[PDB]
Amino acid sequence: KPQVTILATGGTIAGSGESSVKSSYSAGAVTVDKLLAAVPAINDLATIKGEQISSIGSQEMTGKVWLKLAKRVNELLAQKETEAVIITHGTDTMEETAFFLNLTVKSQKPVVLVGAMRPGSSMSADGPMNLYNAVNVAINKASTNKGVVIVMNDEIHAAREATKLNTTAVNAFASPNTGKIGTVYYGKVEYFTQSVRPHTLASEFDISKIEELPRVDILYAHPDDTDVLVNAALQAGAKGIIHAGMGNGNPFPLTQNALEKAAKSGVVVARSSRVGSGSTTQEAEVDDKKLGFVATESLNPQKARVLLMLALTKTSDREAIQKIFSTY
Amino acid sequence: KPQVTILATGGTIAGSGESSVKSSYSAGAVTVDKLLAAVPAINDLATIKGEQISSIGSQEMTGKVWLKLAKRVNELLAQKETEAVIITHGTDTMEETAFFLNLTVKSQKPVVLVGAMRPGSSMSADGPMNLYNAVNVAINKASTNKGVVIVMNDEIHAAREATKLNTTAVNAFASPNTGKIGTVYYGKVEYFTQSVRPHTLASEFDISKIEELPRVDILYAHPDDTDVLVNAALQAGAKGIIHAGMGNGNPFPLTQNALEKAAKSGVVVARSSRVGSGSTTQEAEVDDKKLGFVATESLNPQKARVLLMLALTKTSDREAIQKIFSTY
Amino acid sequence: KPQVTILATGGTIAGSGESSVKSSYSAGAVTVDKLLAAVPAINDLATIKGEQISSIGSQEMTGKVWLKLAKRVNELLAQKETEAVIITHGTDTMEETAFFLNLTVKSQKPVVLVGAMRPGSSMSADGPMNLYNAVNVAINKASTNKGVVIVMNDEIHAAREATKLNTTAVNAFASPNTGKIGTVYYGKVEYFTQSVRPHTLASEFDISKIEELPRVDILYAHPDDTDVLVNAALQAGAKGIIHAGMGNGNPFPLTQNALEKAAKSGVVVARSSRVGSGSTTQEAEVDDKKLGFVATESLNPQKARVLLMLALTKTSDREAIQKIFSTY
Amino acid sequence: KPQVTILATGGTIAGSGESSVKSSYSAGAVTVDKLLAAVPAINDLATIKGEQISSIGSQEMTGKVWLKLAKRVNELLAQKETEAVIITHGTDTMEETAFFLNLTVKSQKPVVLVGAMRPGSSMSADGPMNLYNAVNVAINKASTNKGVVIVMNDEIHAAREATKLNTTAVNAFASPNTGKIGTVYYGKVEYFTQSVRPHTLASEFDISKIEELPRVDILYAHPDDTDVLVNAALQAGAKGIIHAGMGNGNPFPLTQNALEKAAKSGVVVARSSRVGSGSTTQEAEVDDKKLGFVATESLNPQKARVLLMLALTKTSDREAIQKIFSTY
Ligand SMILES: N[C@@H](CC(=O)O)C(=O)O
Ligand SMILES: N[C@@H](CC(=O)O)C(=O)O
Ligand SMILES: N[C@@H](CC(=O)O)C(=O)O
Ligand SMILES: N[C@@H](CC(=O)O)C(=O)O
Repeated sequence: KPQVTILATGGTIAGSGESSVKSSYSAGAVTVDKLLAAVPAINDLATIKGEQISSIGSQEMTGKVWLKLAKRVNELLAQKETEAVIITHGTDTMEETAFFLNLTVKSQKPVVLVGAMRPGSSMSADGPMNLYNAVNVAINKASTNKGVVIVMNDEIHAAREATKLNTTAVNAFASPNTGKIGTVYYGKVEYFTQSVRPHTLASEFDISKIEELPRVDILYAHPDDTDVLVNAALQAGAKGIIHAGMGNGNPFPLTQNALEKAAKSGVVVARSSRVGSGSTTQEAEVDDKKLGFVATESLNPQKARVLLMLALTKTSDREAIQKIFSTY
Repeated sequence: KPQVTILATGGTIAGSGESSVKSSYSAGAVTVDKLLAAVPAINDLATIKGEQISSIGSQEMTGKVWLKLAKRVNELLAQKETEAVIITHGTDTMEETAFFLNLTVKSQKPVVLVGAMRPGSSMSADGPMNLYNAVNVAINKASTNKGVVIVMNDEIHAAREATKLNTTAVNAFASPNTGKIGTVYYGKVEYFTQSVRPHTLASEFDISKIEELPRVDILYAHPDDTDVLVNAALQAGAKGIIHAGMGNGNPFPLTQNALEKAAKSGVVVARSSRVGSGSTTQEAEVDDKKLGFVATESLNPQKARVLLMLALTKTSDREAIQKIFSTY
Repeated sequence: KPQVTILATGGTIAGSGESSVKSSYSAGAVTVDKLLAAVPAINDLATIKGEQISSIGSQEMTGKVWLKLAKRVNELLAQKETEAVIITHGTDTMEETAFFLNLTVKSQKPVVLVGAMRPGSSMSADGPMNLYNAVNVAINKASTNKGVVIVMNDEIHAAREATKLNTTAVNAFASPNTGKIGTVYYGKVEYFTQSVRPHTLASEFDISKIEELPRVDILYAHPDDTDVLVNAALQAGAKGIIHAGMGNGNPFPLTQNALEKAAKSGVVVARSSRVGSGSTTQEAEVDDKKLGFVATESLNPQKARVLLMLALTKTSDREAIQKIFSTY
Repeated sequence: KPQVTILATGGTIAGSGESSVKSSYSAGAVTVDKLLAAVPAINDLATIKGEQISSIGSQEMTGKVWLKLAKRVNELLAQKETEAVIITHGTDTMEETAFFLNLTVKSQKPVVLVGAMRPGSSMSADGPMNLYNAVNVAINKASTNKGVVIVMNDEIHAAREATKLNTTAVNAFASPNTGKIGTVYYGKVEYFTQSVRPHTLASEFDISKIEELPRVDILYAHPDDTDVLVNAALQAGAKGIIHAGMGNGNPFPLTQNALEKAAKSGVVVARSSRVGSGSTTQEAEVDDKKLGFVATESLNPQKARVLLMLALTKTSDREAIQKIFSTY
């Protein structure tokens, strides 16, 4: 039987509420051991080792825990005996952790993130099936070299493309610019596409000696916008700013002016969008070259932040960072 | 023939680029008169009066223009001769303008917002058809008392529900929590649903004597989040803050602490979500009553901002504002 | 406590498989009584009476069972003590039964259909939450006069608009031409829109004296299509044919010829589409008036069949049936 | 400049209506030469040769034309000078043609299918931009070995996954089980994923010596279904039947009995679904091995028909055909 390690971080999958029919609960309340005992059929599939990396709601995730988790995954997958890793994780920021790992894990062995939109104490809790299916994906031969994936609601999503697109639904995960790469239905795994953007072994990023990640803020654009948040981010030592712009990455004028100043001072300014999907494109209404900005293209603000944080471990050059957004 | 007024504000619909096959352009470059001449068939449908309210990209919209526009629409619709108003507008913040008008226009006569994702100079420009269809919706008997609507890509969307969900696509408008209320296909108008949330005549808000709207900022949540933007918004005189939270409206703990302080100081803190769709609910992981926050429920951050701005014209009470978010 | 009757028909909600982690199962295997005992919290909400109408997979539904079910619902809702009815039903044809009831139930009291995409024996079975939520929708004051609704996956869908759009997903139900009318999240019910198309009390149809429904066949269009299936449907006594056409209701020429003959012989031919969404429109590429056909507009083939079956209980006139498709 | 051949077959892209503001038109009314002259900017990109293969609405497509087209594409791509082929085609059955070519074209050079939902005579006609973008995709270096693609509405869809999902919308194309593999925005081409199912050079099918394809019918399932259409298809010499079943490929019992007889007589019976998306799976409610049926898995009925037609050129064995549906 293949050997897999499950790394637990917390989340609603390890969550608990007082009533099976009320929505109120606490995430990251249940230990890995207790979680794995709820789904005994996984032991028929693999030899499982569990480990507790953290016990938090993913809304409390930090770069420190990301670094810890990436180093540990890399350690585990370097072992001959370990065929894959599964990470149990809150859904709120699962897309950030997955995207981070997709660019920092140096292996072609599967890494699967899995969560739940309902706590295990809930009626019709989704976690048990999601976990069963994640183990099936982790051990499947076709899961090699697919990059880091999210397995939720019978779907396999590529880390670069995945996002949580709804606040409460069990089907909240989507890949709005592509779609899922595969399915897993009562454990039966099928892939239909793969990412052609570089990941994992092909990624230039390496965090093995990094203790702290660069600071990157995200700003939310709107009419009658301001300059005070740009200024506050600068004052707090931001090395990069993601601007979640109106439509195709458009800023309000006051804000644009403040961002132009930030970019002159050596803070990388990257244009994304608040809309939800599509590319924040070059050569539309904003002259990025003149203003000193990067266009994030087909990402979203929160994943663009992760990519910019990694870019900043190597460079702050505008062109070099544009190339990184145009590659990964 | 019915008489309709077209109020122009600018946008890509009145936009212009150097090449029909390149994506670069300037919004709000074409006058209303020139715009109406591109689509002569509208004169077969109605007697059209055009009026220039502004000439800007909608990313430059301000409350001052919203107020000017709302007062002018109310004036026009009070006239016996005027059957409807159409507003030509940039797509980037069309949803904010429409939502604002939906709560401030005191008439049951149709108000239709229309724009274009491609400028009129482009190959396969969408503006002409969108405008033709908007005039048909404006004059349709079933359009009465539907509230303010957006007409884009052969669809009719309710202002409360509509959002721009894609950066570039002609089909970027959606109503992710409901769906379109009707269709318009080569001028043929059909409605299938209507909003059951109060709007227009049934709205408690009145801006007739308002010259400036309260300041409301929006913050974008993520892992390793900060308190400095909350603090900067407070220091700039924010009367309300929309927090675009992780998943179902969840803040990072440092940020939560700063928001709790903001709310004690008398600044209304309203929880929305960065995810895109769904309700930011009460009684999930965040104890809104204990912390002093409002849950925005089934809105998004930019529309929640508009509602909170209107609410703040008369109250900063947490419970009264919750009731407003739970009603409109 | 409000009194509600649950009418069980079978389906995967009342289904059973040998293993909680295998996809294989039998629908309609579990009695109503056993089903209701799996979700004891419903008794806190209402006084429940259960009844067994049938015990089948919805793929075995027949017009006979529809008639039985509609007469029984009408009987129950005529009682002063009965506040609503819930029907437990297979998901495969739930949209047909719901649409049928939406046009034959003569009450404004709620009628809620509910099912499950996973049997109750499955890990992470959806039925229990779906049922809990359906009871909440049934007793909610705002559910009056909404027409017949489907409650699945925390969503409330209008019967006219709902369809099963995926083979296996718990979120398989959608309303592709509108969207859901409301939500129900751990029992909390909210409506955002309502249908403006006539239903229930406003429907002209009455099945109280009908023992058998007219025969209507559905044909699937494609390139290199044939005339032999039209001819076979005619020979078997079809009173109507739904043609699920290519794109916007387009037939292949051989088939068109056979359909033209059918329509001359007095068999109503109604044009729908195989695509999934949108209106099958008048005055596009097919000259319906010349050929003797009806355009089904914004329905799908299977719901168009139900509507045509009901239309045929009153008339076979082409114009009158066009008007019915243009109204309901 | 790269040399490309444009093969015209007809469709709404080569369509014409009497009015730019009315929906009525005739497809396949405009010659290739006239079509290419509407979009002169394509001559800046490539050296274009046009060729008229047919002049029809795609609803009139036949296997004879498919064969003619496939042989001609293979001929053209065998030429050293020809870098790609673009096929202008009606949208109604573009997905069938693309899928067929995806299994029969023995080259890695790009083949792009393109159409339009509005005729060139219409206001805001989509054809010009779609064609411009198709030429850019055809000449892009990353388009090699992606298989046959559909380019519509700024999107690039894999032939195996694409379908027309709406009757009238310019954005009617989708890939509901995956999503688009790339984008093309004012000619700028980007790929994000690729199919991992075998196509083109890797396909086992060869039609070079085929003059006529096997007959395969499609049936549309519903409640109170019949056996007469199965019987009529058998009597007309069907070699295969696609059954568009209820939910996850479920037949009505009378129909099932007739299909079981068809399969005993040596006619291949393949189970698909009427629902629109998802896999019609093995080992759910239907025992395919016992009954003698194939499960079509993640296709739809019209594409399953194409695959079964190709399969039938060499085998009618149930297990061999299952393996084909489970591979391609
Ligand atoms: N707040 C939770 C939500 C979930 O897991 O569904 C988390 O992200 O940890
Ligand atoms: N920036 C433009 C975008 C558009 O109209 O499509 C505007 O909103 O004015
Ligand atoms: N075949 C089942 C499927 C389900 O209920 O999910 C039925 O419709 O009865
Ligand atoms: N009936 C037309 C529809 C279109 O091209 O849009 C065709 O498929 O040829």
